[PDB]
Amino acid sequence: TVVEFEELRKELVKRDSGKPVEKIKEEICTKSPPKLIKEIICENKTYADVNIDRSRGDWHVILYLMKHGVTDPDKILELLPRDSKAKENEKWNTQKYFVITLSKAWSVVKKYLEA
DNA sequence: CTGTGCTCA
Repeated sequence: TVVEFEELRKELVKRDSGKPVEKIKEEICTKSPPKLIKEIICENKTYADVNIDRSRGDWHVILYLMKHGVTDPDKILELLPRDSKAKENEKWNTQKYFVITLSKAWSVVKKYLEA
């Protein structure tokens, strides 16, 4: 388990553009992104304004941000979402969930790059 | 130290 996590850690750092997420957010918001991505990231609203499940709200945007052809764990955390389960800081569950979203999202994105 | 999934069924 932990050995395979370190191998994916080097695969995720390889996919990093080296740029801060605040620039990637503008490169996506200027391209009229999908309705869910546009109203949550490209607008001042949040998951509370669309009443979407917080578990899915994080997962839907993490899939699309990584599908942009670039990935890095720090992008998801520096996006500073207001209702994400990765930032509740109430317990260690936020750290275990943060690895789950990046692990499963990259499995799908890598499958779409390896074709 | 303790869960959390995809678009389109």
